[PDB]
Amino acid sequence: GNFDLASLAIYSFWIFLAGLIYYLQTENMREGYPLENEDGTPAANQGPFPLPKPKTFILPHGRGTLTVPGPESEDRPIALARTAVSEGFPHAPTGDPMKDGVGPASWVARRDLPELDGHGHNKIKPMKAAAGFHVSAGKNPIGLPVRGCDLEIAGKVVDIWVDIPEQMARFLEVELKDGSTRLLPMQMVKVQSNRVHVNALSSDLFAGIPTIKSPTEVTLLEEDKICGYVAGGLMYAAPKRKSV
Amino acid sequence: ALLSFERKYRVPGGTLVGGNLFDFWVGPFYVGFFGVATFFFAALGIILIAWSAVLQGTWNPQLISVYPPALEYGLGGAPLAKGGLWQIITICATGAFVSWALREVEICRKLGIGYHIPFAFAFAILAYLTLVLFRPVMMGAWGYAFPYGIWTHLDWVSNTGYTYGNFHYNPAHMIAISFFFTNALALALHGALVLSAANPEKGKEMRTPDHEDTFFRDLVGYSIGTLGIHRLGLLLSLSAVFFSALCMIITGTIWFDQWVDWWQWWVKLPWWANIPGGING
Amino acid sequence: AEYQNIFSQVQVRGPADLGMTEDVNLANRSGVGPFSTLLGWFGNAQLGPIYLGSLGVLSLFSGLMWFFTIGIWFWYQAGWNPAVFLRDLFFFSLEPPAPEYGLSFAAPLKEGGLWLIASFFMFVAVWSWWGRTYLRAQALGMGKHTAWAFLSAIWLWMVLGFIRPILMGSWSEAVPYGIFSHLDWTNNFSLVHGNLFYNPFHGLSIAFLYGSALLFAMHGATILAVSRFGGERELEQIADRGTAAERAALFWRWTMGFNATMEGIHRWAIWMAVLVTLTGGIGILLSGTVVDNWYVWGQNHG
Ligand code: BCL
Ligand code: BCL
Ligand code: BCL
Ligand SMILES: CC[C@H]1c2cc3[nH]c4c(c3C)C(=O)[C@H](C(=O)OC)c4c3nc(cc4[nH]c(cc(n2)[C@@H]1C)c(C(C)=O)c4C)[C@@H](C)[C@@H]3CCC(=O)OC/C=C(\C)CCC[C@H](C)CCC[C@H](C)CCCC(C)C
Ligand SMILES: CC[C@H]1c2cc3[nH]c4c(c3C)C(=O)[C@H](C(=O)OC)c4c3nc(cc4[nH]c(cc(n2)[C@@H]1C)c(C(C)=O)c4C)[C@@H](C)[C@@H]3CCC(=O)OC/C=C(\C)CCC[C@H](C)CCC[C@H](C)CCCC(C)C
Ligand SMILES: CCCCCCCCCCCCCCCC(=O)OC[C@H](COP(=O)(O)OCC[N+](C)(C)C)OC(=O)CCCC[C@H](Br)[C@@H](Br)CCCCCCCCCCC
Ligand SMILES: CCCCCCCCCCCC[N+](C)(C)[O-]
Ligand SMILES: CCCCCCCCCCCC[N+](C)(C)[O-]
Repeated sequence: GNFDLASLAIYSFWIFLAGLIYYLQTENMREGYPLENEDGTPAANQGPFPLPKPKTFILPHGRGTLTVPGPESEDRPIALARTAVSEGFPHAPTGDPMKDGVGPASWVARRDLPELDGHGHNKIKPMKAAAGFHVSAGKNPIGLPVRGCDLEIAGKVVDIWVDIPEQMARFLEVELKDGSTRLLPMQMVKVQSNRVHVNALSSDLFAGIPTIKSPTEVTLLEEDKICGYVAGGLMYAAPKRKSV
Repeated sequence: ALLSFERKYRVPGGTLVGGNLFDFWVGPFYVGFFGVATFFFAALGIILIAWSAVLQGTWNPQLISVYPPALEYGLGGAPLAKGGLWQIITICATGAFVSWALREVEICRKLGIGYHIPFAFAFAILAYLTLVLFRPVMMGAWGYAFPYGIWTHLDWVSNTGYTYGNFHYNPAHMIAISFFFTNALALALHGALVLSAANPEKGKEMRTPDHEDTFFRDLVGYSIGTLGIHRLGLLLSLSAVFFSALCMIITGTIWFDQWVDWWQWWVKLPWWANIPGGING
Repeated sequence: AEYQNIFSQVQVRGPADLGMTEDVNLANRSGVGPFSTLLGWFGNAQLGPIYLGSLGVLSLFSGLMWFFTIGIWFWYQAGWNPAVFLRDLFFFSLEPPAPEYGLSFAAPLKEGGLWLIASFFMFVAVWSWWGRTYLRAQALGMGKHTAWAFLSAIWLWMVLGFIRPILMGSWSEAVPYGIFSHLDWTNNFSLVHGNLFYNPFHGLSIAFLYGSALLFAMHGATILAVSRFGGERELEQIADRGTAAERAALFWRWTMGFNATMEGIHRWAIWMAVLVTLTGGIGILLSGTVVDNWYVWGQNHG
């Protein structure tokens, strides 16, 4: 230092970068904190960063607001139990982890409404109800039989559910043997020339994919259950996954 | 302690080695077999560095430096005091980084996510390995790798560059620079865009990704979209490192003269080589 | 092989999206351009529409004149011969006035005047484009983060081309318009200032430039890794956290012991990037105005 301008500037920069990191870390604590013990009570050691002052997001289309930080709560039962007498070990599913939605089958209790676009219309629609939408490039999946990782057919593709504002494919709607349908995340299927293959699930697990309560829209809560369930099969359908 | 939403995801399984033997956390950190491997390699690494400090006669971290074996050693081993420590520390480094990548894979499996992170990370490891392993192997000596020291490695960068004139003239290096600057451009833009939608003018409602496409279309006539932009950032930054690896793997090996002179191939193409005027005639 | 979601498998198309209106003057938007199935494998297929008010027309025009002015000089350097123009393209240079002319505008066209003209046009192109980034945000009710972020890049450029030359007392300190010639300028700048590696601001700039690649690799990889739960729909994940946002936090928490939020990762992002050119521009500004030699300075200040 310090009767030199470059020295004053670099010293000042470090002070600023320390404040910036502090600010950035506290901004990143608007969700998930305070830290909890494994029983859900507040942990003793919160760290040296305090919770920031809340901010409020005004949500569009009369959906209200979100104020964070606020009271954290799962708003759903978690079918898991301890496997050790001390902290830091896994928690074993107490039933079927795919049905109970724990582990990599986990879902969050998002709003039970669909995501809306800029004009207040449902963001995701079956292509059949999406005026003017059509497949523009690539193999069209509609009509292909759907194969699970047990190398067995679980059903047939009956539509693509599309993101209207982003003009992209988000799910395949798949008809099962009983005539009902399910949604499969597009990120979890492989469209092949003569089939759609689903590595994550064996055929017998398709029935258990969480259903949507109205056939022409999907809610944020429903997306989370479907995507959770399908992801969970990488781990939990592993015994039925023939080598490939 | 756990995040408010964490418990449901801390289930058994996903490990690559050891079954349940290491399927546990220490505070926030997942361990696993590769957690134990990472600790072992890092720890042995840091202790060897600390010991190299002793042999150097300093404990200052702006001064501590571990140099590789001198070029006379070729690709054999060197005494600990004189390059040996560097060689074992490089093995520990490699073991730590790869162990860290594989631990990341175990974490992905437990969480049911894609493997894109450890895959991205593997480009950094490869860049490191180019400089300390592939390039030295291909040039015939460990002496060509960089020393491990905060400033001494910067000297290596400068001395290595000026060995080939102004290193700017490395064409793979120009591409790499371009991806780095473009990646930083995409990062500013992406952060600013999402925050501008999440944080609108005072009193107004959060904007929508439709607002994010509109902003960019109004502005430059194109929007890559929200899946697009994350694909882009991943491509830009991985491409930056790939070309970095490339620009060095070729320097000292296929090209070793002054980089400016490489551009003569274009200038001397026969259809214009002899046409007078210009800078080169 | 698991689908990795780097390229799309099926593209869908619908009616051209003409975008949100909010307060935007619609008279100034074009119609949509063509759709590119090629782009569509990676991002959106739709090209256009673009907004072109008077500030846009000014900025493009000015930007084109800047490109006209350098181009005319190049063609002249090439003796008007397209063979030579292509041959020597990277060697041509539009160079600023000599030291003798200081900060005056009195230099001949072939020897400074054209460089000033070009720099004039560029200055108008950039600043009005800056204003455009603010004004387009405003019309859609959005925050001004983009214009603030763009301002950090403008900073480094302003320092290199305008502020530092002015403080040094001559235009000859500014950067020439040329591919090779500007690389040479950069090298020479470091040599003559005692090696920029000893400039702490230059080091910081590198930390942020590398860190930007680190960060966007982390982030883009993370979002793609959780795209099977709708991860890229970040605004709604901000408004209503989903299992995408929770798995992404927890990947990082379990790996390195701390994590971000869906909004907050964008604050780390905007800052990591912007600090590239903030610190970078400080480093350059101080060079030759206050520190002639960074090695020397380094020996007396740490
Ligand atoms: C006088 C010097 C020469 C020159 C000589 C060289 C030389 C020599 C090299 C470069 C390299 C590069 N140069 Mg050059 N270069 C010059 C001018 C420039 C300019 C400029 C504006 O002028 C720029 C922007 C660049 C840009 C670059 C990049 C393209 C590339 C560096 C990134 C990289 O390799 O990442 C790759 C990333 C890594 C290697 C990081 C690896 C990280 C590992 C895996 C993780 C470590 C974990 C750590 C130990 C953990 C710590 C503990 C925790 C933090 C708790 N050069 C001048 C002309 N340049 C380098 C390159 O391409 O290398 C391959 C290189 O070797
Ligand atoms: C990539 C091309 C060249 C090179 C060229 C340059 C140039 C040029 C510069 C640096 C700079 C840095 N480099 Mg180097 N560097 C190289 C390879 C490496 C490797 C490696 C294991 O391969 C490491 C760990 C580093 C580490 C570093 C940091 C000391 C410093 C800031 C970087 C940064 O923020 O990056 C981005 C990463 C982050 C923001 C994440 C945090 C990373 C932290 C800071 C790493 C701490 C490293 C620690 C001190 C090393 C010891 C590990 C311990 C024993 C556990 N470099 C290769 C040889 N590097 C700058 C500097 O200021 O040097 C003095 C600088 O100007
Ligand atoms: C031999 C060369 C010297 C050296 C000399 C210099 C000089 C001189 C400078 C740098 C600077 C930088 N160097 Mg160095 N550098 C060296 C060695 C290195 C090494 C290395 C591995 O060895 C690395 C990684 C770097 C890296 C860096 C960067 C961190 C930094 C530039 C950031 C940036 O985004 O700029 C790019 C961003 C811009 C230039 C902003 C531009 C914004 C404007 C508004 C865009 C206008 C566009 C116009 C309209 C045309 C667009 C047309 C479109 C198609 C529409 N240097 C050696 C020591 N370096 C810069 C800096 O900040 O230093 C402190 C700088 O000035
Ligand atoms: C490929 C694109 C870019 C990228 C991506 C990237 N890096 C990553 C990842 C990804 C995707 C991770 O997932 C991983 C991570 O956890 O990040 C938080 C990581 C990572 N990138 C890191 C650093 C880093 N990345 C860099 C670069 C890049 N990373 C690219 C630009 C750089 C530089 C210099 O540019 C650095 C310094 C770490 C924060 C983290 C990896 C952490 C890790 O491997 O931990 C295990 C090892 C240890 C805890 C210590 C090892 C100790 C050694 C045995 C001794 C030290 C030897 C070393 C060679 C000495 C170096 C001295 C220096 C002065 C030269
Ligand atoms: C913060 C650090 C980084 C950063 C950030 C950043 N840059 C930015 C921004 C931000 C936040 C913007 O908002 C702004 C932007 O618009 O991005 C899309 C910008 C920008 N960064 C740019 C470039 C850029 N940034 C760089 C660097 C960086 N930018 C840093 C790494 C670099 C380098 C050198 O690394 C470059 C080259 C521009 C793309 C854009 C600013 C545009 C601008 O100022 O334009 C003025 C010039 C013109 C308008 C000329 C237009 C010429 C066209 C090609 C003509 C097209 C018309 C057609 C050919 C003819 C039609 C008529 C016919 C009859 C002739
Ligand atoms: C970031 C800026 C980069 C440099 C700045 C310039 C970038 C934009 C360049 C602008 C070029 C536009 C060309 C002229 C515009 C034009 O006339 O388009 C016409 C046509 C037809 O419509 P009309 O003429 O019929 O509309 C007339 C109005 N009405 C119908 C109301 C009467 O419309 C179009 O084709 C618009 C399509 C423009 C697409 C532009 Br060129 C996109 Br593809 C450029 C993409 C470049 C990406 C930007 C680089 C950004 C880099 C960092 C991250 C962004
Ligand atoms: C580039 C440097 C980034 C390092 C940021 C350091 C943040 C450490 C955060 C630790 C806090 C974790 N905790 C206890 C709040 O959960
Ligand atoms: C691949 C990177 C380093 C490989 C090093 C190969 C040689 C082993 C180092 C041991 C040197 C010490 N000693 C006494 C055994 O020679």
